[PDB]
Amino acid sequence: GFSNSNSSTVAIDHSLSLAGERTWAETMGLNTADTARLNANIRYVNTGTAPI
Amino acid sequence: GFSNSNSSTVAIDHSLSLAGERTWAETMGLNTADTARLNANIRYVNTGTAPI
Repeated sequence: GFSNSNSSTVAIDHSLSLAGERTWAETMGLNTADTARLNANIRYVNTGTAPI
Repeated sequence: GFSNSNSSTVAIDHSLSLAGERTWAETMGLNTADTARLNANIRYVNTGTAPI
């Protein structure tokens, strides 16, 4: 048997898409030369004999 | 044999997608003119004879 065939398919598509996104982000910047700041709590004591 | 034919396919799709993402990032900024800061620890010595 010898069979001959020829087809032609014509198509079309429509589409929707609803994309909802919630993004959480956190960042911690630092400078190695200026990491900390200081503060002293100090008093002055006179154990002498004359005031200054 | 002589066969004609004719088809028509009608289709529809619905879809969901749940995309969860965790992103890690790291950054190191630098300025070539201001790379380093200095600090000296020094003392003063008097080997002389009069005070100053």
